[PDB]
Amino acid sequence: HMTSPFKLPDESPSWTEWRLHNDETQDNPLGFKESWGFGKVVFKRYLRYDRTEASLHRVLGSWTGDSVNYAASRFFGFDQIGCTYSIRFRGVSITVSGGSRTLQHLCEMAIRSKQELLQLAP
Amino acid sequence: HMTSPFKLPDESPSWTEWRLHNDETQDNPLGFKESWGFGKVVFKRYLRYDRTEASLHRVLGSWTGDSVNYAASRFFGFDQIGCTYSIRFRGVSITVSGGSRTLQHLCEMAIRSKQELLQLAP
RNA sequence: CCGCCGCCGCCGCCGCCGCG
RNA sequence: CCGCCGCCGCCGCCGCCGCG
Repeated sequence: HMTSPFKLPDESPSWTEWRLHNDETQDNPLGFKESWGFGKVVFKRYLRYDRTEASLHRVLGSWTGDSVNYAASRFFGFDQIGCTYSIRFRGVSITVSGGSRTLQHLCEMAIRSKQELLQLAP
Repeated sequence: HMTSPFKLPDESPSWTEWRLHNDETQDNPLGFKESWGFGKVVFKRYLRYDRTEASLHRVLGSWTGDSVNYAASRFFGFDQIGCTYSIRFRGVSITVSGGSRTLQHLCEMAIRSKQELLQLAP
């Protein structure tokens, strides 16, 4: 059991939920997808998000610089490894990537990117 | 001559400039690299940037939503095409990508990303 | 970390596929 | 646009290469 960078569990919808949602509403998805990759290993989350302030606060807590550092440092060696954060919401994907020496900075840009994309004007 | 999305010309350093700069100083590069891709076509810029407010203002002008739309629309067909903005500065790369229907939104996230990365704390 | 070359592994986008 | 499958083309990151 690899140690995840995430602090909240996955919330991917079932096929039937997604169909039901589709019938009743995408610029109004159930939520967004995000991932963190360290070398060859990728951890992924689908998280529900409804464009409210409470919901934004909840999903911004899915990972921290500390949680990312803990998970990522399991994979660090003599060489630097590639680290990548990606997020997709409403047709737009943002990826923030670089080497493990730069991880703190990557996390700073990743969290700013997530915040901006989740708040992008309707 | 394809029409560029950029409003400022490329400023890539020569091999000798870069060596000279290296001898006299990277978290202090000569500048940053950015690119816009529409389907198979990629336009690139190296731009000098010295972490001042005047310099930030100058390089934020290298493209606009209008200039991107003009260049990109040359390539639009019945299907949507993939559009991608990338920027690299001080070891961190950000890419903002999606389909041509979402281009306006891509440009909004791209310009916010560029601003944040170019201002990321020393 | 200026440009280019190819080689490795991973990732993202677009379009398509055919399953659940 | 939930998950998965492969197919297309482009892109980004890490490491390596060998030129300028």
